[PDB]
Amino acid sequence: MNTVPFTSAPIEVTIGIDQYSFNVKENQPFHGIKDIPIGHVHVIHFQHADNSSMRYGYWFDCRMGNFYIQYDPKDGLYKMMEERDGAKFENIVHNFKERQMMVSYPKIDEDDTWYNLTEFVQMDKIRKIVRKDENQFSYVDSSMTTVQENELSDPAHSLNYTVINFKSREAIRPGHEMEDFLDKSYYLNTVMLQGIFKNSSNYFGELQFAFLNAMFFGNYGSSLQWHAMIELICSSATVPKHMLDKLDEILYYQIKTLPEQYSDILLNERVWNICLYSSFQKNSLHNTEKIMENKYPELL
Amino acid sequence: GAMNSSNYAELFNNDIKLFVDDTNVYRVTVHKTFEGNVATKAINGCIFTLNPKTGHLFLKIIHTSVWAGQKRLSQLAKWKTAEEVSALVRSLPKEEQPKQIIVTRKAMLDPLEVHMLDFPNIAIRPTELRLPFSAAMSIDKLSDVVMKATEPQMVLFNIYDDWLDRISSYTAFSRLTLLLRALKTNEESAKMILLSDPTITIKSYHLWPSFTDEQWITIESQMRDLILTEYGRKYNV
Ligand SMILES: C=CCN(C(=O)NC1CC1)C1CC1
Repeated sequence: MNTVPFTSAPIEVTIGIDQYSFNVKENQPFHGIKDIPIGHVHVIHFQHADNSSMRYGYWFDCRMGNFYIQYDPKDGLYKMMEERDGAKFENIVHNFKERQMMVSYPKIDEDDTWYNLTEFVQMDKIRKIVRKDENQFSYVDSSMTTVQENELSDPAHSLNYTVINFKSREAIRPGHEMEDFLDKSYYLNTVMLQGIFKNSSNYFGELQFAFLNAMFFGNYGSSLQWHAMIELICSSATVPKHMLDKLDEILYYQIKTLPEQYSDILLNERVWNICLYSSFQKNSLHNTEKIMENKYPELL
Repeated sequence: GAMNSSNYAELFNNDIKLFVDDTNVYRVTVHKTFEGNVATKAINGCIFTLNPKTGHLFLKIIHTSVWAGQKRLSQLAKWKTAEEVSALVRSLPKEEQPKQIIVTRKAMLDPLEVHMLDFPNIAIRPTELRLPFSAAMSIDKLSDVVMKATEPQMVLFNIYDDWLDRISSYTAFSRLTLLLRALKTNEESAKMILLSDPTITIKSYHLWPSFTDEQWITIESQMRDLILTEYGRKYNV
């Protein structure tokens, strides 16, 4: 188990860790989060009490360094930093534990939710989507735009997701216009899986990270990318059986985890109806279809 | 964006544009099979691609052989339309290629957009106007050349005959659409109006009769009356 200590909590803030959150009061004696499972990426995120706009947070992996949070009163946010001095860190952590100034990452042992949401998410891939190579962790916020959004402005602050565009020369073979537009299997299997992503695991990882950014930060660009990656699979007649089964599990846990009151802002009616009822794969997402129907029958 | 009553004069400006109508591309007679089931039999069709300013009509004839062994033909017809329009554009010199293509039916937007990816600067637009180009096969010479074709074929016409020597494009388009609207609403009466006078003939190289200016005003009046008449007969007004 690993720990992310906090120097202090000078401003009142709701702090998220993965799918958990707790409220911290102005200058409450808070010094961080302990018992964080090793082996998964994690995200630690903040929504200030006094200005819920600009949700921000940090993607990190405890195996890649010792990280802590410290409030910056000049830039006005909780910043993640890496501590290079190892004995300084353990000492800080151990003192804060002894004083029990840390919340415990509250993982129910039956519960595989986080694993199931991050199964294919690797830090190395996150850092290629979020470019900032001097830090081992990644900042993402609610307002950050995607490379594709910037096409249709500040490039350094972009989410460099893989651009998917169904009416693009990348998607459409000359001479197979109708074929490729109505059955995206070429685009999925040759262009994206074989060409760009190299395998389904990297494709799923980006999809899962886009969903998590969309739900946790309220990032519109991330919501768009998640739906595009789902639609490219549902709109392909020819998808490996193992991808189809895994997709059903992936989406299941995403829909299961989504707040019930955010359906209006985080789910695209057209995509889900197409994907569940009209697409080639209308019959291949039994678990996702089941949960979508019992939990969001209004959207449909 | 979309084209409508408000931006109606844009059609006659000096930016090259084309209307594409696909309503006569896939044409069938539905009939009964010996077993009492229903089968379709296709007949030749055509893409109606029209420059509204110049009157130049690119009449691509769609021979029934293009459908042989194909499924979901109404869907295919939109993509074959789009394939053939794209090929026309590619065949034209650069300075003749359109800057905009307006489809008369919104179901052509995606097929045409996808076929024209090589031409990002050519705007593909729908229209809110209900244009009567479906009635093009009521023009005898157009119907004739389509039905006689034995192979794929492009035929070029000026749908305005020589009208632009005497009237503007705006007026020539309004006349064309009134004629077509009347042929669409009551083909028989419309054709009776255009030919009632044996002394007014159609030039070998024209589609419509050689009316003087005064005779055209009379003709146009009679076409309006017919359209209003049929509106009462239909609606009982
Ligand atoms: C907090 C903002 C929510 N968003 C949003 O405007 N969604 C609109 C309904 C499509 C983004 C998806 C996260």
